[PDB]
Amino acid sequence: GLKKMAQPSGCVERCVVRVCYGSTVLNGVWLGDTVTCPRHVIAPSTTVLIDYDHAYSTMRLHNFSVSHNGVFLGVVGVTMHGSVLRIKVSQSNVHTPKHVFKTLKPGDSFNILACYEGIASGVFGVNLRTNFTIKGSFINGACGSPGYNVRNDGTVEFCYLHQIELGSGAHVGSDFTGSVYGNFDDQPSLQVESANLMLSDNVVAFLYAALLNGCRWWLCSTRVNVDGFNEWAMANGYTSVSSVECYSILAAKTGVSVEQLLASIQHLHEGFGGKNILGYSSLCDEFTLAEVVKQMYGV
Amino acid sequence: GLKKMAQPSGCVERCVVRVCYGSTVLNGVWLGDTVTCPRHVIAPSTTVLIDYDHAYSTMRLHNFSVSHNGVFLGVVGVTMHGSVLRIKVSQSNVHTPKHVFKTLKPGDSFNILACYEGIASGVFGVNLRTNFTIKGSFINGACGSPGYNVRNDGTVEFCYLHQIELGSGAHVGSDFTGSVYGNFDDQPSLQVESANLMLSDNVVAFLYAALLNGCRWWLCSTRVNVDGFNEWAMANGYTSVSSVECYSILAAKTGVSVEQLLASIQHLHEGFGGKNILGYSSLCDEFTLAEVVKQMYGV
Repeated sequence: GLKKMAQPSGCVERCVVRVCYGSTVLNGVWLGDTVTCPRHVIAPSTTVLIDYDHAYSTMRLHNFSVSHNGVFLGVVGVTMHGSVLRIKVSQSNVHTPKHVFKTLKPGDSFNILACYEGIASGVFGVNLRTNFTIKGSFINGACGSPGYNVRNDGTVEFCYLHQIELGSGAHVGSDFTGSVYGNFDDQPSLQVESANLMLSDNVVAFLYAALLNGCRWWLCSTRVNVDGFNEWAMANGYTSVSSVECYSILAAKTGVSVEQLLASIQHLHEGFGGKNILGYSSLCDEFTLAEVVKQMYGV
Repeated sequence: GLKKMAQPSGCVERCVVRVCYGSTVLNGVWLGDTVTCPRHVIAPSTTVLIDYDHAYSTMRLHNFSVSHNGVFLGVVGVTMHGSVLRIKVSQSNVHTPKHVFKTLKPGDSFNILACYEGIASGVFGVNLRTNFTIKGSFINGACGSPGYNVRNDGTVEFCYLHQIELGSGAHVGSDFTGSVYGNFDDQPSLQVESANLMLSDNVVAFLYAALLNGCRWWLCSTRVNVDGFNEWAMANGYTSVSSVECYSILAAKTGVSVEQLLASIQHLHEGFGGKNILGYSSLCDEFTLAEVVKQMYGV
């Protein structure tokens, strides 16, 4: 059985703080003696385009309020890096987990801790889509909500800070270096993301999951090679498939080659009409290979 | 935007323990000086039916091993209550959150912290279905994984301890008093759950979410009142609708009455052919009213 789940949030909850500048309130991430937050916190209230360079040049440190669970931290310095601020504070977070920073690539799964006024309210797993947006759930004040992964050694990978919701409802964030994923503008605008592709690697992972639940009515007997599929993928709204050698685990447990699943993707590209696969009426690119392996085997 | 989320898990992570008796390992929840865990931990290794009363009478405290984060706790006494043990340990959990114990009813949403060897690995929201089972994702060792809700005042409601997976893959748990949801037996058996009913309260919330996102191709101008809908629901695999006024905030914002959505459910009960509602191709009962209002308005 396949369920989208998040990794536990306790160690990240202990890093979320409330960052306020003037009347503007959002979330920051407190690691060591640095709070990273979206630079939107220093935006003037206006309907015109925001000049962040000018806002930064006119920034006053005393207008900041940074607090963790009601207790205020003293701000020592602030620098701007891309779309984020690094706020130096006089107190290091004693609960800072063993961590790294990691930039996501499309198809990567990670966890969002949705926060408001510095307090986590929900946690959920997401996938970074090919247009570099995620399908999250955020309302006003969620800016700065962190995204993370936890490695097997317990190292927390900090990979996302929520920035904006697009007119389509899709969500845009930055990494901890300040780069906005997909280079969207980190302010109100009419920008429209390009259309998503189906993440073929994940469709392949999903079909392997159905094979392990005895769901194989859709199993094609033919195989297509990667080059053939990738040519078909470009013409039909799918990404290229990365490699065959990753899925040996499920190839050796089914025992179906990925080329058989690639052929099956071509046959199942239109509707199932009207059957289902693991309850889905169309192909699902929600789950990665790592997720499927962890959920069926714990490895 | 609707995303199934879990409430943050950190306060519950600090209560999860590894409980071992002999070779059998599962999870427990340490509150104050008490660990609650499924009684399966004292089950003898055998294929024939387990006599828990006999296993309890032959129990020796020194066969227990209880640890939090690998730190072992001393077992002082044990009592059996239905399908759980209450293990008294020789020190109190300093991180015990303000809490209560609450028995769930069908239709209630709650959060699962999926744990293995006393260590949380995933967190997800679920609904208790009408057949008293949940659709989780668990592999071997998840027994004792806790279910919880966090009230607005921050009180944790402990409501579920994972017990068994039925042959169908459906998941069965107990409350913290030891009563198994749905009266299932807490040992391997051929038992089968009753048919799952569509949770009508959640479907109405879902349709309101669709309307608030501008998806209304499906909206019926017919009205069916609660009594008539509940009759129809008996004949069509749906629960009764519990009330109408609960939705008034959504009824006001959309201009659409609950009775219109009830008629819409009767219209959409077969299928959408082949349109979608918020991406779903059949009626969705995954989201409660409370979830929809919280995720769209913060209330």
